[PDB]
Formats: sequence, C-alpha cells, structure tokens
Amino acid sequence: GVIDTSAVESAITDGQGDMKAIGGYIVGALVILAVAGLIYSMLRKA
Repeated sequence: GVIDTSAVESAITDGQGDMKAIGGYIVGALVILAVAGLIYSMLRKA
C-alpha cells in the first residue's frame, strides 16, 4: 504494498487524475470548434 503505491496514489491522482480534466477540458472544448464548423457550413452552405 500500500505504501509502495502511496506516493503513486497521490502523484497518480494529482497527475493521472488531472488527465481526465485535460482530456475532458480539451475534448469538451473541441465541441466549440465543431459548432463553428457546422455553423459556417449552414451559413455558408445556405
């Protein structure tokens, strides 16, 4: 082991965990880009 992964549990959660936010924040932001694409297509198309 528990202690062996003790540091990892904290470092992993802090770093690894932060991954969810990075992926989500990044993937959650991409939605904005896509919105524009379709928006332009519909407006430019139409």
